[PDB]
Amino acid sequence: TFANVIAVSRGANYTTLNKTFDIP
Amino acid sequence: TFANVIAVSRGANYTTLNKTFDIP
Ligand SMILES: *[C@@H]1O[C@H](CO)[C@@H](O)[C@H](O)[C@H]1NC(C)=O
Ligand SMILES: *[C@@H]1O[C@H](CO)[C@@H](O)[C@H](O)[C@H]1NC(C)=O
Repeated sequence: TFANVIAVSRGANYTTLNKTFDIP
Repeated sequence: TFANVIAVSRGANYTTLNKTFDIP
């Protein structure tokens, strides 16, 4: 959800979805 | 002031002003 995750830059080895987030 | 607070998402039970912040 929004206000459950934080919007950041990348880091060491994040996991790619090859999608877009459902969070509006 | 700007650079005195942090712009975030919500959290558990923040306080509503029903106004807008004076911070430009
Ligand atoms: C995501 O897309 C990239 C680019 O095509 C691909 O190399 C990678 O394997 C994909 N990863 C997953 C988990 O689908
Ligand atoms: C803020 O506005 C909401 C929506 O009208 C209202 O339910 C709430 O009581 C108000 N809170 C304060 C502190 O004015």
